[PDB]
Amino acid sequence: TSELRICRIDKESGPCTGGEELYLLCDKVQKEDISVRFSTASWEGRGDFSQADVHRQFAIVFKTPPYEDLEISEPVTVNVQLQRLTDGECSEPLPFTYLPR
Amino acid sequence: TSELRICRIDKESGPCTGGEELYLLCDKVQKEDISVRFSTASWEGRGDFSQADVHRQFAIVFKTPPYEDLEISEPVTVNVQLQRLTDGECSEPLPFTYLPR
Repeated sequence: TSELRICRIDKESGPCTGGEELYLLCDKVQKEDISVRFSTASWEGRGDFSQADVHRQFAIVFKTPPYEDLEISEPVTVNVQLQRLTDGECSEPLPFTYLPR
Repeated sequence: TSELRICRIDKESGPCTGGEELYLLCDKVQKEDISVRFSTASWEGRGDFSQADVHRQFAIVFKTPPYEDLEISEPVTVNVQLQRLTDGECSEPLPFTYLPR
């Protein structure tokens, strides 16, 4: 009920030793009333996090634009950043590298 | 200004041919006033997405609990899901596999 839904998890595997920090996207949840359950029919484990570790982030889904040179033989890491249409204000850049076919 | 900030991008590389669907987490943005800029000092490209492709997701950061058996020799993909403390209501499970040291 109240629809608990996990949209995604950054990783899909990790050391069985645990302790690996991850993050998951999901629908609305009560930070003062929510936990992450790792489990099997016979075992159960809980992800470790505080209320502060629960954020209300915005997310954008989009397809990457093709690169100017499709014949690059070397990886080319360019910049990616948010830009406001109205004033052309940008955010700090983040990297993303293009690979050759 | 108005602090445009990209928190993360699911991938950090992809084909130079583009067209690869990705997603980025970021602070508040005006879906009717925002764009993604791919660039270099001499080139500029724009991520393709509609207003609908802009979501207001919640995200949880946490460390994975260690697995019951640290001596597993085979990968063990268990279940991960949200669980409400109060009523123990769970969300659909999503997989995550543990690997051996």
